[PDB]
Amino acid sequence: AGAKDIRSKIASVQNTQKITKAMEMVAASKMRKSQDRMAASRPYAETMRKVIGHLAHGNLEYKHPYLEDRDVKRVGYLVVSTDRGLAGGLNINLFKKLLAEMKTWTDKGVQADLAMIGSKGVSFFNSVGGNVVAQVTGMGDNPSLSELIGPVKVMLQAYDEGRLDKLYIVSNKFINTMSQVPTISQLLPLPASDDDDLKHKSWDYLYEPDPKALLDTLLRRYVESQVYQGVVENLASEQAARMVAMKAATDNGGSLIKELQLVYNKARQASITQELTEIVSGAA
Amino acid sequence: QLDPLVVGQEHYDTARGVQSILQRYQELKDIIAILGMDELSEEDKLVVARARKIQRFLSQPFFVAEVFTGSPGKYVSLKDTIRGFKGIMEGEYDHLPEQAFYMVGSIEEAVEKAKKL
Amino acid sequence: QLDPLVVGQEHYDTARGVQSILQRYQELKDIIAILGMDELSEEDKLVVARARKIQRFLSQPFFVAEVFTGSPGKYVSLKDTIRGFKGIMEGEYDHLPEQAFYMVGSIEEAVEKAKKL
Amino acid sequence: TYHLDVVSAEQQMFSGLVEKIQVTGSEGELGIYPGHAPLLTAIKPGMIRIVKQHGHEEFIYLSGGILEVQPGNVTVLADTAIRGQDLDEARAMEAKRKAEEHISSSHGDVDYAQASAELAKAIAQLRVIELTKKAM
Amino acid sequence: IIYDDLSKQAVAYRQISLLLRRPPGREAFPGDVFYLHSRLLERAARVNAEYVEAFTKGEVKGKTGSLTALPIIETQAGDVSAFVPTNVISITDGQIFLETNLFNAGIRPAVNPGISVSRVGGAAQTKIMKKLSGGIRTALAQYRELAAFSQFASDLDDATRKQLDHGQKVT
Amino acid sequence: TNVISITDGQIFLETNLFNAGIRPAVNPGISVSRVGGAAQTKIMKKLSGGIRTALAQYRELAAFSQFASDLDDATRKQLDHGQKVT
Repeated sequence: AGAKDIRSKIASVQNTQKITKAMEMVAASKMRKSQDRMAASRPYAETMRKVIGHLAHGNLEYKHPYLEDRDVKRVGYLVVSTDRGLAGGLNINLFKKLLAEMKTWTDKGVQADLAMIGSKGVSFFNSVGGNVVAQVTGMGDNPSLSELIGPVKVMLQAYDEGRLDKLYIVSNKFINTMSQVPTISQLLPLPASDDDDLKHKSWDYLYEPDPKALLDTLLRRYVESQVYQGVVENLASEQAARMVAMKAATDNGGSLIKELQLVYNKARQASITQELTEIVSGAA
Repeated sequence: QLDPLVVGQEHYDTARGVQSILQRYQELKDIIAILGMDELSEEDKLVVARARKIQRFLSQPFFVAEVFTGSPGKYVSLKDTIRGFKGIMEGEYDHLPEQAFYMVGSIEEAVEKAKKL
Repeated sequence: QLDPLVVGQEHYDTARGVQSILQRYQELKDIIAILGMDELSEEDKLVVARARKIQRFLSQPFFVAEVFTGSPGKYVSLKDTIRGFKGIMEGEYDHLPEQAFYMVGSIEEAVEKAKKL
Repeated sequence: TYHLDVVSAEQQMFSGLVEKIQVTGSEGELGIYPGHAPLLTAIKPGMIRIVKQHGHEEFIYLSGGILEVQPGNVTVLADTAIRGQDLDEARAMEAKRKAEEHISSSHGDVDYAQASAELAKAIAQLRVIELTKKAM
Repeated sequence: IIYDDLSKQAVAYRQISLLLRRPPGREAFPGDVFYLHSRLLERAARVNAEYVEAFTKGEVKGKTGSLTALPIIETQAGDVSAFVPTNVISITDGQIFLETNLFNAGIRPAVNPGISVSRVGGAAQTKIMKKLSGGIRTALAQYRELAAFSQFASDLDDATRKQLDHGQKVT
Repeated sequence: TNVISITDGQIFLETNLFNAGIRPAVNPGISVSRVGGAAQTKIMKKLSGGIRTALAQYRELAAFSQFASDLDDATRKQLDHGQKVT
């Protein structure tokens, strides 16, 4: 206490408020750039999914393991997590949703396997004893598809090897600048999602060399691309959450200054009084 | 009188554990105040969640305070309270809401109060 | 008295250079803590190495502290102080390990001490 | 002329109207003119020849992909690295390894690093909530 | 006229007051410490030609006299709110605040915009300077906070990078 | 402030360290002893020099303990050795 301590604390908290306001600005710009990069992904996935429309669930059928709803003995999850803190509750809400559903699954006796994107989930599930089979980390704010090839490759190789029976991606969904929602959504076996080619019965392709060889790589690339889309949306959601969290923290600091300055003024006055009564009642 | 040689090891050790938790909780209140509870480590969230229970369980209703609050007073024997605090600290009542501990007698009135919300 | 007109430009510039190096190393300590050394640039790792070597070389053994440490004291003339710090900042002695500079005295004693380490 | 799209999963690399293109398709070099019947094929890494309407040629380098053709649309779902069972298996092996040794690379965000460091140092031993009498 | 550190005249007055037992006031400065600097600085004035012609009994008739004063004050580690500095800030027509951070950083003279101000304003400024300088002050006042946002942000919008370059030029 | 000026050293006992469990609560970062190593047995004089530096590095790093999970193991080693010596 004493004026010269409380003024030092007020100074340090004002500095903290500078820091958090700068971080809010930075995050608010990075969110825009990240959602531009989020809308530069739709064409590839959408056209490729239209293609898989015609080739697979067309009037013509084909015998791919990744379109048939075989039996569930164990399930895989691709987990997207930030590489950086200060994100608000994002990661933990997501991990709690995941843990609740993975509990519901293991209550039928099925095992589960995790592939981790981002280091925060890596640490969390190393602590909670999850079954992490592969991971990639340090992508930061520059996610790239080439880095994702590893873990999704592992999960696919395990799926077609029979070792998995269903595959999920768990990630945040950027909806509004002010609201993002965690979602667990399936990507193997491929969902049934309209895209009817009954209209396109007018034509069929020249397949070089054959449709099955293509359909294989089509589906593999498509899964890779949906994982990438998920990573990029989660990145934009992280930026939005950091923006709102730093906003809240700047207003908290701004109120703590109001408290500290009342304490400071009280100490200022008490010190003046006690100095002056010590002088005056000294004389005589 | 709070010496192992006077109150016995278990009571002294429980008291010092409670103090350690509440102090560690004081050391976090500034970061919690600024950045909110979400920036804590996953083990600090547990320290906070246990301290906020210990604080309530230190509450008690008094026979001379029925005038103010209606609730009937309680008398808690020592043997019956070092057990309750040892329990909360060891995390075996770690599945019960905070308001389950507020204004109760022994740890068994808390486990009951939880059932009724 | 620390301005070019009185100390000479050689001295003034060597002093301001030491200040610049250390003032940058203060910036870099808190990157190294969060990210570890390897994420720095080539010149950032090099600024760090020279900053640590300068920070070491400012230590000295005293003939009167000779009684606390046992090590004999050293007297370093100003010519040699400027020559040493300028040699370190230019990168002449980048090939010696840091501990060659601790409590060394004159700069030649650094190139000598580096042998035995 | 017809409309050509060269898109990667990450980004888009070309659009607009073209007169012809020449593409080293899996089962043999190929060349597309307007009206071409519907076709579908992988392609090998290497250049692709574009001649834009008004005959302005330009090259592009593709690391692979799939070429697809419809009445008036042709598109090339390029991809960003050489894809092949030789390389993907190495990638997956590294990804498995890192799960065992329990490595984590640092992110490269130096600005978040510095901001968070200054924040951690500023907020330390602040002890404010003991000083302002706010209860909490 | 330039008074070097009225901060030390205040102290000499405090001493020569206490030694006469005169009852003290805040910070033990005598009661009338404000009326010490006031009755001094209020002599710096611009006096019109009729007061001159009266005082000098006609010997000079067209002129207006004046006496400008630049008092110096010595804060303790930037604490403008101390007793005497805030007495004097309330007496004078502005202040030139010399900032230690800029002075150590090599910005000499370390004049601090924003917090320093001249309350007569452009009325005192020759026309060309009133034209050319009209923007400098607040442009720099903004640059100094924009460049404080800078360090926590690489990858700056160049609409602001032009600004951070210009401010640095002028500084 | 007088007796701090008269004496040869100080042992500062802190109530926070005393609550947190650290007993005796001596605060090593502001306690001093101008006599210093000259008064120790030379075994202790040898061995305690490294404790001084271990705790000094711990006191410089401690600010990060509340963001620790974000830190780099090259510093995590020090930040745990400090806690163990304490």
